[PDB]
Amino acid sequence: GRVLIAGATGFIGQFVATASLDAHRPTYILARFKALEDKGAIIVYGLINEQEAMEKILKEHEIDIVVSTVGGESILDQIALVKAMKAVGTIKRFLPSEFGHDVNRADPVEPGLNMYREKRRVRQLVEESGIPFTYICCNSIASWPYYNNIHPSEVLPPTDFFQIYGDGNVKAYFVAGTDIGKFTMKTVDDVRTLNKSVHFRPSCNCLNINELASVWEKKIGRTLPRVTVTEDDLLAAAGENIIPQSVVAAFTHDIFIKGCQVNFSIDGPEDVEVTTLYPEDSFRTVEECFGEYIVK
Ligand SMILES: NC(=O)c1ccc[n+]([C@@H]2O[C@H](COP(=O)([O-])OP(=O)(O)OC[C@H]3O[C@@H](n4cnc5c(N)ncnc54)[C@H](OP(=O)(O)O)[C@@H]3O)[C@@H](O)[C@H]2O)c1
Ligand SMILES: Oc1cc(O)c2c(c1)O[C@H](c1ccc(O)c(O)c1)[C@@H](O)C2
Repeated sequence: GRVLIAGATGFIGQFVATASLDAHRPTYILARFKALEDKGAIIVYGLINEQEAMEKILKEHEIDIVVSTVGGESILDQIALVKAMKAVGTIKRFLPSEFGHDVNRADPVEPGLNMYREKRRVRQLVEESGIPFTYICCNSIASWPYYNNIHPSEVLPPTDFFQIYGDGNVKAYFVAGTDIGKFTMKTVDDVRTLNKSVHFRPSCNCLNINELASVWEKKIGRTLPRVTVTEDDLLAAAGENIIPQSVVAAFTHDIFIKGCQVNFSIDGPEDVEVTTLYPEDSFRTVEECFGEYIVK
């Protein structure tokens, strides 16, 4: 079961590539590294928007599983990759660059809406093309959710005051990067994830923004002022159409005002949830992730 990962030097990719190697899977990583190579990765060169070159790669390296983690500005570059997988005809599982919310249920404002249009466009190509697929809807990476930052976990949470979105009482789910990686790779050849959406709903990590603030306060041993950032504030940031800041603002609204991660049931047959798939296999808690920062 050989795995090809596009986007392995990206923020999500690094965790997915590291996890794959840790699980002892043959892992090829597409290059436009050192740590990944020292752990066993085989680097192969190409871009996912070049159909004929991807066909060559999938054929030559006998690739079984393809995982794409390209960024929000490269979503449509996956069109060529899909056409290439359809042509070689041998792919056992494709995971497109999802790694967030359920794009078919959520309804963020613009310019968030348009990234989801692109993601839905890929999904429909995947399915009409007959590629077997798994969609990873892993909710929010465990960070302080800054309203205009695409990689928020790369920044330390606040040490002056908290900007609390709305009432600060809408739940979201937070998952460590290492857990996104680990559980993503368990799904790629699981019979139960074939042609499914996989939702990450770790119940201990279901927290609102106020609760998150208190977890950080308890780490810093000190309280901060809390101020309100309103729905209008966020929609005005979204309305500015500055890419990718306004996109993240759209998503923050969807998450912490409209409650998109938690407002639907996963009880239907096309939806599965990670903790029920992989029981007695604990997620890292937000307390524990925030502990990581407290080593600055
Ligand atoms: N839920 C969350 O908290 C969360 C947060 C972050 C992102 N996400 C989602 O995760 C997914 C990954 O985003 P990201 O932020 O990790 O992206 P990123 O950090 O921008 O990394 C994207 C990776 O894809 C590569 N790539 C882009 N175009 C390529 C192409 N045409 N050919 C081959 N490789 C290419 C890039 O390599 P180069 O550097 O060489 O261009 C880079 O390594 C996105 O769909 C995003 O919506 C979710
Ligand atoms: O569905 C989602 C949910 C999220 O929380 C996020 C998503 C997508 O993607 C966002 C994003 C937007 C533009 C980008 O270029 C990118 O790499 C990531 C990310 O910052 C946070």
